[PDB]
Amino acid sequence: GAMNSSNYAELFNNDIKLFVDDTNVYRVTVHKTFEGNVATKAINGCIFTLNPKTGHLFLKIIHTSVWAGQKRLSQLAKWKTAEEVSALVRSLPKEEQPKQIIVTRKAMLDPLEVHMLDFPNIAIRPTELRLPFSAAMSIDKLSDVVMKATEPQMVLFNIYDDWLDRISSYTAFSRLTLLLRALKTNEESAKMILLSDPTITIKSYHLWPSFTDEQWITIESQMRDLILTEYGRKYNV
Amino acid sequence: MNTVPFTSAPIEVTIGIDQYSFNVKENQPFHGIKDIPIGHVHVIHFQHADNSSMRYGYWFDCRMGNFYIQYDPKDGLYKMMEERDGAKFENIVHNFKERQMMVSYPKIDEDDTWYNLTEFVQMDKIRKIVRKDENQFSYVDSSMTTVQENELSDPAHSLNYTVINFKSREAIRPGHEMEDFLDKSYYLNTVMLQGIFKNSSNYFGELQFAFLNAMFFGNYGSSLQWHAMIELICSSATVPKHMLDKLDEILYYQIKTLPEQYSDILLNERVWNICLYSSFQKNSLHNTEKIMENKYPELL
Repeated sequence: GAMNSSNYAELFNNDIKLFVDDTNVYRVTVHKTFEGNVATKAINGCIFTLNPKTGHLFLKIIHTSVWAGQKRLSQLAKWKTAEEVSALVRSLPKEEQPKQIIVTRKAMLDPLEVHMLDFPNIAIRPTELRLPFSAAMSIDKLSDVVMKATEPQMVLFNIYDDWLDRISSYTAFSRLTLLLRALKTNEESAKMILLSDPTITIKSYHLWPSFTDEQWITIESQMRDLILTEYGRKYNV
Repeated sequence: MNTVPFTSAPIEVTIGIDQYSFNVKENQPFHGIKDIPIGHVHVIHFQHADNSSMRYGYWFDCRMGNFYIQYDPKDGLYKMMEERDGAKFENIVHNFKERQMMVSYPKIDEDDTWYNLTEFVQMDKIRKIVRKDENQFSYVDSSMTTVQENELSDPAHSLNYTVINFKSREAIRPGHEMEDFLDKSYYLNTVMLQGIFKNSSNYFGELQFAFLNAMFFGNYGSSLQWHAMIELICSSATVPKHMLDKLDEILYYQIKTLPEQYSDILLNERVWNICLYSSFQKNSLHNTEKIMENKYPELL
């Protein structure tokens, strides 16, 4: 069934599972043509496939050349996502294949179901959570590797850096979703908060700064305040 | 013209023959149906006045034998049987007519309804869906489940319709995942028509039989099967022109014949809205679309 607030701790048990977010798979700019009509230009995108227990991220970069000569690209994007997710599962040893795949958007169920027909014991699930994984391209290192790619490419990351040496999966995922929620609501402020202190650097093999435990507390409070402020502004509350 | 005599009518029951039906009172002297048109399948069905649940009945073809009805007080229902003694059977039929205790199959001569609902239904195919090979007629009732339903418990009593499943390996070629799921032509034409049904007439026959079982017995898995086979054609970009035109006639008479008050359970909103308005074949069901709008504009 669907994933929600009730069955949220299931994400951190020992059944292997992946989230798939397709929001950044087909990305365009919209512009005016010489004759004043509107046209789109595609830029590189990515599939965001994440194991929330371990932090392992399988960033499949989607090169604009995929779209060349194709129609109904937003529909195609769903099938290409499902094609690539299926190929990733096939590539993994049996004992690493997930028991569930949770798609962040319901329009992905049928394409993935059809591509996973060879895996009848892998359950494809929607979710009722409003996960902020579209803000993945607000993480500077991920956006950079997507935009520089010249061919289809899978890049692997741990999205939790080394946090799990000191905190549980549950807490790690809560930090990740808070950070991404803030980046989504006000990218400029979110990023200011993270980088203001130039003495706190990002390791070459990490995505986020090397905050101490106490600095993470101050950061997390600052991101909560950002999110609440933007809400009152959005709704006049 | 043929006759299906009844030994007696011990219990109050509504008797249908094809689309016609009669009320018969407990121990009323009712003794059969005569003038039944040779050349088509037929169905004689029952609903006891005391249990408006379990509609049940028998598919038969009079060319295949002499058949009659007899109430069983142990099993509590009217049973179809075969009389092998030809002479003994004409003897019973002639005496009952002489006494005029039989209703005449009430066909209006202008009416092709029954022909149109049964054009492709052949008794031989029925008996493969309802396997019970010691009888030449087939029993069906309100509660019988299909083979596909069972998979998701007693198989002797199953409706062995052809299983259609849009999210199966059968339906989807590896490497044509998106193509085949959006355009079911390969499933319709290669897998089902050429592969399993051999030709469109056997396909249409199962479709019509599924519809009739849903209409006459409220058989829910039959309704599912009828809608599935409709959706499979409508969801295919490449359909023989002869099938599309025959399909529009088939569905027209099915929609025309349905009881108005049952449109809520027997008609699946998504399937029809998709077939008539979204599908590849939206523009190919002009009569079916016209009757649907003028009769059930709500469902749409």
